[PDB]
Amino acid sequence: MALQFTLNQDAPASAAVDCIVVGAFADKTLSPAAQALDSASQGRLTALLARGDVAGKTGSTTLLHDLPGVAAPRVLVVGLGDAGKFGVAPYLKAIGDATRALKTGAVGTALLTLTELTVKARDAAWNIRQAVTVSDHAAYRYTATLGKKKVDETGLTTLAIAGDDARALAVGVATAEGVEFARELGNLPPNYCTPAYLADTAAAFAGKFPGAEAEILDEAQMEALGMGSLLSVARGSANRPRLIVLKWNGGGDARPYVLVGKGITFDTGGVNLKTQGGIEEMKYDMCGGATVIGTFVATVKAELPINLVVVVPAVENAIDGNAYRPSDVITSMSGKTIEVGNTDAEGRLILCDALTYAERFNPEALVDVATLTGACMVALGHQTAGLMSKHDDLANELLAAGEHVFDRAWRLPLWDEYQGLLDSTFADVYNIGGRWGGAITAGCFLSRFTENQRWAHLDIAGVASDEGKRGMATGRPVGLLTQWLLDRAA
Amino acid sequence: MALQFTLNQDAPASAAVDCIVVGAFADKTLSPAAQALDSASQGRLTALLARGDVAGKTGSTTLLHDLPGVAAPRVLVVGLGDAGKFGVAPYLKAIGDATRALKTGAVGTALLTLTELTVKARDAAWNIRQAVTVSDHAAYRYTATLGKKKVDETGLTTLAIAGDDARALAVGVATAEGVEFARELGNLPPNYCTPAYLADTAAAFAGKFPGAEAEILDEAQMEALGMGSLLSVARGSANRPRLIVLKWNGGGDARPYVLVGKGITFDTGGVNLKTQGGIEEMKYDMCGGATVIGTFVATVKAELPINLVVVVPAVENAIDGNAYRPSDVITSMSGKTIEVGNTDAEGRLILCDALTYAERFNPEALVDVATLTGACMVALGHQTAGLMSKHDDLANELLAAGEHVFDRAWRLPLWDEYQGLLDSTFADVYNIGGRWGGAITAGCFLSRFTENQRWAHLDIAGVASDEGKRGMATGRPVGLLTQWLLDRAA
Amino acid sequence: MALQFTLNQDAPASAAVDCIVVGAFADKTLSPAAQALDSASQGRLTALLARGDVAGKTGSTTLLHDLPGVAAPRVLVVGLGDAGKFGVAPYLKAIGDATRALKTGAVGTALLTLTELTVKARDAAWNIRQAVTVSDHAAYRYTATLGKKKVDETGLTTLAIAGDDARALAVGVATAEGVEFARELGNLPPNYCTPAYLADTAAAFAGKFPGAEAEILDEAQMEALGMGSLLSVARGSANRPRLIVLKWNGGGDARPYVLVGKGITFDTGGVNLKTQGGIEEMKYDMCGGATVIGTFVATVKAELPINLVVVVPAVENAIDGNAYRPSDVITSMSGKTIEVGNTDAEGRLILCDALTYAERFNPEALVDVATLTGACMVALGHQTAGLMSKHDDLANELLAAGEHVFDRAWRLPLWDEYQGLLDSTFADVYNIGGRWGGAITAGCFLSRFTENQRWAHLDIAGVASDEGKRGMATGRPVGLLTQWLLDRAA
Amino acid sequence: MALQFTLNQDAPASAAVDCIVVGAFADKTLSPAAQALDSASQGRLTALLARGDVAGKTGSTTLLHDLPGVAAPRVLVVGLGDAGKFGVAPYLKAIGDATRALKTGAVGTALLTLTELTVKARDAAWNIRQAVTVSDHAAYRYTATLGKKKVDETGLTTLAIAGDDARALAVGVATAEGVEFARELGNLPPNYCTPAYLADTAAAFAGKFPGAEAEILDEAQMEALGMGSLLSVARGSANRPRLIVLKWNGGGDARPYVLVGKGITFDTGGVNLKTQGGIEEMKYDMCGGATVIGTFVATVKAELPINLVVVVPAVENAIDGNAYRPSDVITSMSGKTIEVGNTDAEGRLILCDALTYAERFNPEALVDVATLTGACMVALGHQTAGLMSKHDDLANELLAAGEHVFDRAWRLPLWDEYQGLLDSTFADVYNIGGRWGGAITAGCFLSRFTENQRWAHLDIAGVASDEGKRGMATGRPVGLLTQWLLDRAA
Ligand SMILES: [Ca+2]
Ligand SMILES: [Zn+2]
Ligand SMILES: [Zn+2]
Ligand SMILES: [Zn+2]
Ligand SMILES: [Zn+2]
Ligand SMILES: [Zn+2]
Ligand SMILES: [Zn+2]
Ligand SMILES: [Zn+2]
Ligand SMILES: [Zn+2]
Repeated sequence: MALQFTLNQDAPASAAVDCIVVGAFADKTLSPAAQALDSASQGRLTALLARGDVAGKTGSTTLLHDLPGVAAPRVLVVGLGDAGKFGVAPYLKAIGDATRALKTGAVGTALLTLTELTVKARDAAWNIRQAVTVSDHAAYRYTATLGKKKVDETGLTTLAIAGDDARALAVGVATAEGVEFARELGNLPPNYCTPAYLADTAAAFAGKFPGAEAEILDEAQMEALGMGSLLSVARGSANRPRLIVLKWNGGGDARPYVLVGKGITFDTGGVNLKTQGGIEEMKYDMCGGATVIGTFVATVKAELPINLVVVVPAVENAIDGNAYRPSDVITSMSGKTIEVGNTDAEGRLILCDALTYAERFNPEALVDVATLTGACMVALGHQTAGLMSKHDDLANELLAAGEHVFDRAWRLPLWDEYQGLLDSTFADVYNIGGRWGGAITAGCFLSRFTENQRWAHLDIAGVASDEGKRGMATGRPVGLLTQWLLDRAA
Repeated sequence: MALQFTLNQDAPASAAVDCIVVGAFADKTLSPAAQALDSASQGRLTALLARGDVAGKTGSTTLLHDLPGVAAPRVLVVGLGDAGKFGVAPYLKAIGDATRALKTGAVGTALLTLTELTVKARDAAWNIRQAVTVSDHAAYRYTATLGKKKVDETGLTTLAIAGDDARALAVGVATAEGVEFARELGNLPPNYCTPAYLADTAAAFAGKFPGAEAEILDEAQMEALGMGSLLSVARGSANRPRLIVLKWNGGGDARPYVLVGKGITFDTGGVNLKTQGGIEEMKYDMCGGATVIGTFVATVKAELPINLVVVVPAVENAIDGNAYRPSDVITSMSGKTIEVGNTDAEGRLILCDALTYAERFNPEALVDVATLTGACMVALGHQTAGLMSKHDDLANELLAAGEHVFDRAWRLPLWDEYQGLLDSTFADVYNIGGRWGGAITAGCFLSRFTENQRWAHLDIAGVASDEGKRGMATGRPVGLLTQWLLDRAA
Repeated sequence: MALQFTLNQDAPASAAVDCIVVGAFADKTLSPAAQALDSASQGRLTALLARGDVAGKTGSTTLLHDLPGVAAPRVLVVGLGDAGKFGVAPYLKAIGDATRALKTGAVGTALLTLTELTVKARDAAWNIRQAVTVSDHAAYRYTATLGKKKVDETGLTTLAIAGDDARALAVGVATAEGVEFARELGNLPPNYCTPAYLADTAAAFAGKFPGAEAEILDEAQMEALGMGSLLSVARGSANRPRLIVLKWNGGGDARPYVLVGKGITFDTGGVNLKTQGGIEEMKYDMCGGATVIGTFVATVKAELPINLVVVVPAVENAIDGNAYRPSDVITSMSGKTIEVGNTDAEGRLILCDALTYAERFNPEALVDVATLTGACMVALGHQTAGLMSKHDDLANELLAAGEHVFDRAWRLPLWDEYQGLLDSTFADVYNIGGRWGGAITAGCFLSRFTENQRWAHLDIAGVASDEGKRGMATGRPVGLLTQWLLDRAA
Repeated sequence: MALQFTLNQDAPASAAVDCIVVGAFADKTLSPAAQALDSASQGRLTALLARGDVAGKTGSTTLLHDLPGVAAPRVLVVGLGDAGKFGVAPYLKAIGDATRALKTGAVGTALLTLTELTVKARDAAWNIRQAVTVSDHAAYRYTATLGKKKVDETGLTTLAIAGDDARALAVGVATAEGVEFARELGNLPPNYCTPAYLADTAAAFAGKFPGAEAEILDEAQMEALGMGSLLSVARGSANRPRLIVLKWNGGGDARPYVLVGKGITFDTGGVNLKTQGGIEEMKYDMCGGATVIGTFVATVKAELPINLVVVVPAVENAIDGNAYRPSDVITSMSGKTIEVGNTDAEGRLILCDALTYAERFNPEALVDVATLTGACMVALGHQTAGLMSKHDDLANELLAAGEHVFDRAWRLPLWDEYQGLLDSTFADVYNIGGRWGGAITAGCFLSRFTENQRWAHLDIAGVASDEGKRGMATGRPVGLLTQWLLDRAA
């Protein structure tokens, strides 16, 4: 992991760490712990606020050396913005600002005092869990496939969190591990993160934890199950597919929560080749997979007293002399025939089969997570995931979770009047809907396969990764899904 | 108006009209009026139902000639689908079917008995209102700019509506007149429907009704008001702009409802010329204007007890040697400067000045209606309007209205984390937000100008007209808007 | 005219000119005049044929200096190909070869003996006519808008044509003057060849010849005639339009032949701007006009005994703040309204009013000539003009003409089952028919306006000019057209 | 100017300013002034260096508060990189870093000691000049067309520069004023920076300085001079063109240096409209003009002993119903006719007339500066200007200048075997050379007009501005140009 975390009950002026992180608002008001430091230093902070050397606005950090009265030789004061605007987002931002300021340089250990602040509509435990997740996220560094490049080794390695809720720290660490796991898999280049590598990785995790389990299916096994839709998409690739099935037995004999994630390890588009631009971003097209796996890792580490099953169709969509074609009609596991209007709308073609397969687990709730559509990105941007369901209660449960940890989704409708967009002359249903309403129509396609299920669909195409060669997997929506499971476990 | 309407309370078998319109369900059960006719004819309908000659599935009709016992020489039986699934949609589809079946041919007068059928969660008044709007909508024929083309003379002219609520009929007739007005304006070629013409049509209507009032501004007048954003869009075109302001004073003393409709009479895209297809559909880019004007017409003819102001900026966005250019920084009426990233995002540039304008009226609710974004089409389809607001109560008022009359909208978020996409180095604000979230950031742009207002935004790009050379303006969202105002008048 | 012509009946060996032009075939056999020269030189040609110095294959020439016995200091021997395969094409290619070989250099005067060669299915008159047109065509040099560029002064100025039909020479010379006129007009940059200039050039020619007459209309005059389709195209451009009407009264009392030529002097595409390449070739979009004017010139100079009217709508199709826009509905002269699906299908919109106009002349045959469609190029290539008509007899008259002079056309059907592609909801007719059949539906469009007429349409888009920055106007189809009129005068 | 400058010779520890700026290297060694401060503070810096709190790697800074012994309450230590690798680039990056670090916040006055550091192959004068230009460059904030947007008030206003060459400071300050002028002009939106405005700004500057002179020509005047190429570009736009001619007579009797800057104030591409992206960056297409004007400002304020003439054709290239069209043949001032292959290759068409114009001044060197070609960007990047000339000595003068001040250029060949690419059938010259060699053939085009001249061409398309909505005009190549003129004044 990027950082290690402890809890800490010291007086801020006595803490034996390389640096104390405190806060100041835009009107120059000091966070409580900042006040303790101001006292110990006999008004040195107030003197610097007065002089305008310590800024309180959003994004400001100021690093001060050897305040008198303070055991730690450093104090970082982070701006918290306008006090009357303080809440969830300023708090998360403030915490990320602190870590980004300490990421490189002389500070190995710091004390995060910001957890003491009231965040409206949130408790002390939440303040701790978010301290861990946000600061761990901000310290992430990818190195798996550097060869000769040396990276910087200095800076923050351990963060002491002001507080004493051990359980909250533990759930925050477990979450951060899930997040990191998902971002590593997302980030790995497609020639390393193949379907085989993803299944092995997930299995080697399962196998270290008493009560976690993995079952990996291969193409022969999937053929025997009738997963013909999934197999059409996979056929072109020299990298052969896997069905990754992960179980956590924390809920005794209760029915399980079932997550189904799209694990297209790379998407060329197939014969409908991606020629418009951004084909390089397509290692992120397994983030639904990475993300439900990350959630499994968090759930298992936090020992959540629930039953969780995670299903990930791990498939590569390659162009090839034996690749499926547009206008092909393929037989899904459910027996429905699908007409492939476009081979690059193949996520839903591996998901439909996994969702059918998941019926065997008798899900309490069934939620698929997928980088499905450019349409959703047009609809909601990188900011927010698309959510679709025919069950209001489930939809609201997932919305509430996203809102709670600020990893937001927004519902889109599955109105009947959208359904005829998927009409076909040659098969039961057409896999695409036309120029308009594509996020919704992909959802409608999925829903053909989930009629007897309490089901929801997260389109995560915008939230899962950033654009450009410097962009990374964000780890979203591991935040939302882990919180959803915490809610189910409470 | 394409049809005449009357209420009619005659017994079905005695009605003296050219055709009686009755219903049958997919399971062979007959509407009450169908029964009366069956019984008057001593089981002829039941006989034709058995043999299979009268279908009751959705979208089917049967024209029967000279049933013994029935004064009307014809009976039209409309299929109602599974009695199980009856409700809003099947009801409306049936009215439309009935009119389509009679539109051309021997029938002039017909009695519509279908209003008798119970629609779950809708009253008798709604059955009547909807019977008039859907019939009239289906009867529409465009003729304004045909020349030598002989058009079809036969068919439905008068529809008697079974029932006995004269206020319901009057309101339906008022709404349908509004819808028709909006559709005629949207349908007219842009060489006829210039900004000047759109201003005259509306003023002329306003001048015929006591309590209604019109004021038309020209460019000198808008110059004097400082509407520099609006005038920048307008500059390149030979068809000079107008500001159309309509007032209805049916609410005495009360703060008014204010509708602001986008009246781009044609959109070349300007210097950012539309080169990628669809340019020929930009005669519908004034449908924002067409439909708030329609709603005005409906409010006036229905004599609703409210104050209603309707502001329509009317501008043609033309490419020319004096066209505003991308990277220009234009001064809006509010004094905010706008960097023009793209001349084709010009709707919002005429609305933002109209919105500032509209503030003079101290509105109870401020609602803009615009064919704003391709993004909203990708998001919501032709099916559903995009709705945006910072006031939940106002948003819910509009959603419930559209939902009542099946002229639907869906909310999209206006969260802060989207605002940054509108940053500018050379002006207060950039007029476009980049590739993703296009409908939202357009909504965000508008919000810069309505911060003090109880305001909502309706992106009507998908909903306002149909694609291709035979698609016409829909009249949407006059239905939503008028039902919204009816709720305020209740 | 680039060359001077005379008939010449001198014996080859005595002709006092700078070069005698003779033929040899691929099998070494000599043209009759070649023989005379061989014999005058006591077997020098035969000696140079044996050694292989005189090739007789297609496209080869040999310049020989000072053959004993021959008054002319030079002999040019042109290759004629296999005597087996001799005919129209090899004959013409040989004349062209001879001129190309002499175009630059020491030769001023030459005797062309090649006219002696028998061309299967062609008379001696055709050999002579063709010797003048092909030579002159090959001699053309464009100079009008060069400035500082020094041009090459040496080379052929005068061609003596072996033979003794003075009417044949006079007709060839007349045709070549017409061809040259058409090529100069087509070649001129569109800033020089505006509609105004094209009108003046033609009027000026008409005014020099008794029995010839010109009338030029301006926009007020066309306004008054109701040519609202034509004027809609014209509106956007600063170079104001003209209607050029030329009359030749060589047929006394008879109904006239009427040619209608498309005179688009430049085509930006208008609001439907040409963005996809080739815009720089739209100076050739008046070649319809150039070539009917050429044919006029030929008819007059040849003094053909027929009445000939030539109508040229002259319009620049410009993009501007007052340009007609797509979806406009414009009123044509015939009273039919036209929906403008695309401003770049504007040729037919100027022709359709010119065609209605032309009805006043009560024509014997009404033929339009236009660079109408890319579709026709895809259909027929640069090689061959598209021909369309509802009158077989007229179609055959034009095919036979083009076939006689190797200026070829090919018929395309105008069947009814194509007419539906031009439907419109907002007007009597839509101006474009969609993706397929583009040349046909353009032909169909025009036919709406010529129903009472013995009419044909010639799409000359491929045939009228050559691609790329050194390709020029061909002069085609002046050859076809003039031969057609010669047949009517016979 | 964004900052005030003074020389300052105070001992570092006694300087009464808000912040002293010192350097440390990646290996922990301290700049001389850093040492003085360390020593005044009895080893505080050395202590903070050991603990790792003061980084010396490239791009790092550290703000230290109230070091005992130092009058200034703050010390900023700037990282200098490996002492091994120190030189031009690390020196400049360090000055920029220092200003960026102080731009916003509590510091108003600071002493820049960094000028003390030896830069291999550069004198003390260059250290000072560069300290002023890089600091001022980094301090720039654009504000001209902000409206309601509140901007950040705190931060650096005055920079004291350690050292004692007042001529060096004065020249730096002069250059920075020129750079700023050029950047303001480039940055201004094209609706403010019209050709008229650009002419007034320059004339107004010229009129404030004795020995400086401005003359502005309008279209009638350019008409009279026969600048028909320039005026063809200009025709379509409502913003009428200007010829700006600035003279500085600091060299008495001598032949002048003449700079010709391309002043396209916006470029739509014209009829060859920019449809393929980037159109919004064409406000930078007058940077050729902006930067020769900047250089003028620098030459005048620095009072260089040379004659300097600066000619700027100022033209907006607009699409309109009177826009020149592709295939037009236009008559240049030199009398050469030009075939317009593409209206978007219009820069060279305004320069070629300005160049002919410029011949009146009998120049010692004639240098054009233009944002000419995308080709040059493909060739050289944003990093480096394309340089072209037929005179090696002049080329070397400019390369050495750019190399001295790190405002770099690179030569591209103007060989004859490239000239043929500009052939034309309809004019003396074609204005574009096809797909390859685009920067070279543009250079070749210009050369047709400067054959009698000691002339060079600088393609500044990559170098003049930064990409995207927050990229600004760089000011480049004012640095190169001014250093070039300094070398001529030496
Ligand atoms: Ca104009
Ligand atoms: Zn795909
Ligand atoms: Zn995919
Ligand atoms: Zn637009
Ligand atoms: Zn618009
Ligand atoms: Zn065209
Ligand atoms: Zn044309
Ligand atoms: Zn250009
Ligand atoms: Zn340019």
